[PDB]
Amino acid sequence: KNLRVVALAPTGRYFASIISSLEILETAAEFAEFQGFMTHVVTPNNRPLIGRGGISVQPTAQWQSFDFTNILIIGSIGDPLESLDKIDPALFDWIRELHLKGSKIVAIDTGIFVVAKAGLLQQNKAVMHSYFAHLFGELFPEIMLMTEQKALIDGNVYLSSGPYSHSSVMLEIVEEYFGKHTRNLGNQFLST
Amino acid sequence: NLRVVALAPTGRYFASIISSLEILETAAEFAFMTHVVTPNNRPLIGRGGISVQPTAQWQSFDFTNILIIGSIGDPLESLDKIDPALFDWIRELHLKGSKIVAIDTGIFVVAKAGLLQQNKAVMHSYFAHLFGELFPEIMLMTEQKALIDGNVYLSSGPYSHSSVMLEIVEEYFGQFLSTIESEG
Repeated sequence: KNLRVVALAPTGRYFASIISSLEILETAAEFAEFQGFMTHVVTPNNRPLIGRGGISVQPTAQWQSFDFTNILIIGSIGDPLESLDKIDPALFDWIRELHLKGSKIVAIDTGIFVVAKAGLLQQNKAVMHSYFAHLFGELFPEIMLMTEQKALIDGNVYLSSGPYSHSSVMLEIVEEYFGKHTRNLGNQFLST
Repeated sequence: NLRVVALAPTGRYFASIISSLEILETAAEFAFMTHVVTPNNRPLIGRGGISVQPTAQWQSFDFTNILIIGSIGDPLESLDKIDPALFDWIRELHLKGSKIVAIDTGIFVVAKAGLLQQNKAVMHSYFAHLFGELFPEIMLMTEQKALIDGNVYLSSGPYSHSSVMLEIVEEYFGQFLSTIESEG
């Protein structure tokens, strides 16, 4: 009847992939002619993001208003060495809880460092792109990087390295909720 | 010190403008002033309940090194409603030496502006018919997702524009670059 996506965009330095993921998800919901699909961008302090090219991005929901969601997307944190330790602990608690309650958790780009830190991976295996793979190895040497995959699914946790291509994960989620034809229409839209 | 102006005609499909700026600006840190503008200089209403407020007006720009024209969504709805003055501005910048980078249905904008001197383009197969009806003299290169015609660069995408972006980076600057390229 209704599906909710909450997309946490930790930094305006790298928020495009959050926006592209929502564009793909909503487009597929239109192909499915599904009427109860609701998405929300939220920011870690519920303040505007400062994006590139002199833009300000103002959300209209606070992350604290969401006790439940079907899908949570955790976007880029930019350079984890800069940001990871600065993330509000209450926000880690919120991700941890949503995961415990059964939300799908989709982590893209350095958002993967957030799910690593939070212990969401049941099997302790992950993926990261070459630019940040060394650092991921330094921080999480107990997590095996699957070096020939760009994406990985572990229970309800979906990882997509990107940084900008997240087709396999997004289409997987599309097929789960909307079925094969919608996924295939999605795939055709994406000209993969 | 190099200038990039990025026109984002619709909040329905603007992510690919933003990613293009993130790639370019990030590339330059290893070595841009960039500016997002909207056709009416008002905020875009993007997905997920956000509004995206620009801080420059497109009229303010008399020169740029790169102009990027984003998605216009469904051209059937949007192409006719684009301010004619914006086509003049595109044409003027191009004459003053700007690279003109058209992504996704942004390609209809540059086709209509008359910039495809060699009458070739690229377009997603699902919009190829509409594109042919509007631009019957332009040939579509069915097996290509990107095309360069002089200073005009086309990239269908909708979201992966790595080849055109990296081409441009190489023009200006001669693991990060590999991370971008590997997604092609």
